[PDB]
Amino acid sequence: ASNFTQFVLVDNGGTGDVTVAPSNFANGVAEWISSNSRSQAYKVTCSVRQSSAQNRKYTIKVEVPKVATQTVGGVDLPVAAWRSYLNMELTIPIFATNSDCELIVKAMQGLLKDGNPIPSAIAANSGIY
Amino acid sequence: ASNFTQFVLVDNGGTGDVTVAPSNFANGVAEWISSNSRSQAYKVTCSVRQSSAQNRKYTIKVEVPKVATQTVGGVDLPVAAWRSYLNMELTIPIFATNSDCELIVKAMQGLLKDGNPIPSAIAANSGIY
Amino acid sequence: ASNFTQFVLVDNGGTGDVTVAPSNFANGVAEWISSNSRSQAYKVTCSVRQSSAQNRKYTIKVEVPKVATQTVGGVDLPVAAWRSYLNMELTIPIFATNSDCELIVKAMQGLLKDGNPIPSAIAANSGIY
Amino acid sequence: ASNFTQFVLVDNGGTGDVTVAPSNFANGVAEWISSNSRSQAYKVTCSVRQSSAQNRKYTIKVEVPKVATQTVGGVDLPVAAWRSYLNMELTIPIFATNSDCELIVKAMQGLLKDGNPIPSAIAANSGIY
Amino acid sequence: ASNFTQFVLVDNGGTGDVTVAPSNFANGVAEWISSNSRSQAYKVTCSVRQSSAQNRKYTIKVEVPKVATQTVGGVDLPVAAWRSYLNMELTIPIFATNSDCELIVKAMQGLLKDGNPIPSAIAANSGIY
Amino acid sequence: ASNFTQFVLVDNGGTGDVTVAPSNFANGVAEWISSNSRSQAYKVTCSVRQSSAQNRKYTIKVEVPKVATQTVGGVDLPVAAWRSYLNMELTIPIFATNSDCELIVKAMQGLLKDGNPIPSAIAANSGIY
Repeated sequence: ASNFTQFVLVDNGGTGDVTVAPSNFANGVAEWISSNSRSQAYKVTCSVRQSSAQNRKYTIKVEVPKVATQTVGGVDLPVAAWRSYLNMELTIPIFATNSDCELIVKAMQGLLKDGNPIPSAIAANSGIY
Repeated sequence: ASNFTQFVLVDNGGTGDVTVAPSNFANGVAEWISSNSRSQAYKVTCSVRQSSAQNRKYTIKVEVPKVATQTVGGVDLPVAAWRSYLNMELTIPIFATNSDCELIVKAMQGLLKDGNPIPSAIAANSGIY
Repeated sequence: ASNFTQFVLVDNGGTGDVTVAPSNFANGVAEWISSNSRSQAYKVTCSVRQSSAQNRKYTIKVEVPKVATQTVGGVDLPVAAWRSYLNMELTIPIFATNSDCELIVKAMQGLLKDGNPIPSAIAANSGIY
Repeated sequence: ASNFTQFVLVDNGGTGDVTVAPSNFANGVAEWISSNSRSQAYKVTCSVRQSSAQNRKYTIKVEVPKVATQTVGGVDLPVAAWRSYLNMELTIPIFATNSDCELIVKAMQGLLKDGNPIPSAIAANSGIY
Repeated sequence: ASNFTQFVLVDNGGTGDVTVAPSNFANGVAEWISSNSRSQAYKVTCSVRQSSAQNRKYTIKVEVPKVATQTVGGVDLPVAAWRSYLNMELTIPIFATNSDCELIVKAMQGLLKDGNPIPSAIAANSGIY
Repeated sequence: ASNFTQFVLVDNGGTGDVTVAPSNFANGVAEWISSNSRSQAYKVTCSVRQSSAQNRKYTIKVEVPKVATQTVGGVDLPVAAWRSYLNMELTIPIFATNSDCELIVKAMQGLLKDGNPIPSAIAANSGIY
């Protein structure tokens, strides 16, 4: 293998896709970034480490720019009003086989599949009701 | 409408699907658990709070258990050998429109799509390289 | 360019080869881990550091597990019955040219070459006689 | 039978091979030294000992000299400008069968095989990148 | 893609070119050294850190040695008579787009182009006047 | 000689070039500036001094304006969001001949030549990977 490659982060159906490409590997922390100024880029980072004697932890972070009314290539302030931050921590016990980890991945994709509660709530600026 | 519905967390193609259902909303934390004993159940929780004056934060948690039957005091009990924990926090500025939020959702699903770097690493007990 | 990649740790003639893959590179310590359960994985680490004004020192470590299944109270867990620990330190003065370093590597390979005293002693649970 | 014999430490394709020969086996430490001036000789030592109730430990050491002539006051002396020191410790539990030990040896050979990360880093005065 | 590649640091027109190659990435500092002993090698290092909340800073260092052979204790050692040190720090705001950054790069190469004031002064052990 | 002259800092191929011209010589510190308001100008400064008993030091500074979305001749705030700062310190031992200094200059131009790692990283808003 060699998983450190470019990938489509946002699939808008071929036209208007957001591709994210490797941009840093300092300290074993893989970073991917879209082709934008760093204040307006989609950014993804990932790293793994043995957190305890019994667990391994994947720390995955994603930053997504607020696009509506954005001044392309401009200076939009405050920065915090223009970005969303995702923080994922996946703790997997050292006994988990590859099959177990495949299942963990499916659970994650199931959680976020279109039509399911969590993603529809987020997309509608809502909570659960 | 009411987005608090049951959904399939793990899609094993119709046979052996792990489906999770609404089970509690006490204290503003929406919960879903699989049809198992509380000791062996998959669990998903989700809550939203206005963290800052200009941010909203979603806290989502998923527990994937490794089921087993344990003999305690000469008696067999349905138990979980171990559990994997997904912990995600998503901070979204209040200025994000619905279209801005759909972008976040798409980024999250693109991140975990089969074949992309991150899910490939996780499924192989590997880091990114 | 990159030497922090996947490689074959144990050549079993193409089938049953133990491949070790990059997992983490935190604090100057490169780590490789074989696939499947981290509990039963082979492990290799390497770090280089200037030990003195005139010497650089490599610290390489390898762990070879004895795969086994632990059964406690009816619960099975993939574990390593035990592990052999290889720990090596190589000091090389800063005056060493690339040619000197190639010779050093050859000495290490020759030391462990099949048929020679040391590897044959180890392979037979023996000392020198 | 005897494994305390002469062997080729550095294979230079038949010509200019560094051969190391038995020199002393006092106090459980087998020592091999290359020919000519002891001051410019390669050195290899090996000793095995029961480190704990369940482990045996091998201590192997190699010295690779950088041959040179020292000239002080008009007097020439064959010396080693400097030496690289390889020092390795291998712990193997007493439960290891011969097959387990053969695997351990293969892991060491694979670790240092030409082309793999570690040997290529050393040979190029480099670390991992 | 992977931008961590070897490059020619000093272009002496094909004959006597000083080419520098990737040699370490420990601690997030990318390093490149020439094919020499560590004591006589050209060295280039580069690291990026998000210095402020709105800036990113590149720290680049180059070491150009003046090679010599020194007699220490009657023995000849490859050494560096002296070294020249280039030390550059580049602070770029996060609002800079890729086209903004290309401007910085062009300015840096224009600054050092043959015939321009600065490189002329340096090459003549002169100041600007 | 008399190196204090106008020069092309940014070569955009004849059309759209940024020429920088002498603008100050207070304290022997040569300053060059483009034809813009000082908040939007490209600025270069250079000075030399004997830093220690054994070294001379050239301190070179370059400021580059963020151009994308810039309000020509306007007031863009904060100033720090609209400028990049380069700081170069070149330490050259007093033994360096003109030839040595020519080599030091080549090393600098080689470091920044198009296609080489450092400049491509900067231009792509990236680190090394």
